Amino acid sequence: AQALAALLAKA
Amino acid sequence: SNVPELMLQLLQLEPDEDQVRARILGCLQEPAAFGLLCRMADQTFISIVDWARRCMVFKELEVADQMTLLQNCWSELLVFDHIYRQVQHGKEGSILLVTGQEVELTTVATQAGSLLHSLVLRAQELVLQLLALQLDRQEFVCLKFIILFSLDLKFLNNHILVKDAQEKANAALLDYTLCHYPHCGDKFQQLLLCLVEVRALSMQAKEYLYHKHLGNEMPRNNLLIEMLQA
Repeated sequence: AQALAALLAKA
Repeated sequence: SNVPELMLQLLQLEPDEDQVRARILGCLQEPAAFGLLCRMADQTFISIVDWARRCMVFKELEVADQMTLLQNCWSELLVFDHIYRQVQHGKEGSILLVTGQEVELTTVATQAGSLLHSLVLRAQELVLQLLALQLDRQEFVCLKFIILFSLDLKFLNNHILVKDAQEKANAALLDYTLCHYPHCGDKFQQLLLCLVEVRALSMQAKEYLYHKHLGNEMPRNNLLIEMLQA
């Protein structure tokens, strides 16, 4: 996902 | 009295409500009311996740599994969040929002449409139900966990690790329940019923957003809509 893949642990 | 470990830990993993209101309320500043609420929801959803990230066995999992878990229970967590806030709000005349606001049921009775109106009343029936059962934070907290890991094992990569998380939670609730709530009625099984109810609302709530979507009403970068599509 976006908000989950990118937003989950990317930051 | 003696409280299960999983419940104690999980109780430390919970954030400050004021911090939430602070976090959510500040993120807002950057029709009119509708858009705000959508954003408020999205925000409570992100906060619901940092709760997941900081969670116990959930963090030790692979990213491939984390995604799928949340993709499966995002809606129930939200609805349940909205639900428990009412358990602490106590009132029957209005609903309490994550911000701090209050909306009378007369207001939504006249303003909201058939569906939302509907959904909101259904949600309140579940709030009276959970109030009768005398739902506390220990169970409340334990219950969220349980909702997170309530998925078929045939959908995850890390098989065994989850099956342990599930049985852990159910036994923890049964314990705390038969132990601290020795009154008549099987709260463990009774609460589990309230959860299948939540899962029914969740779907209706997903049908509402989807309605909004089709009608092109939702905000553009809306997270919820991003979850609805998968």
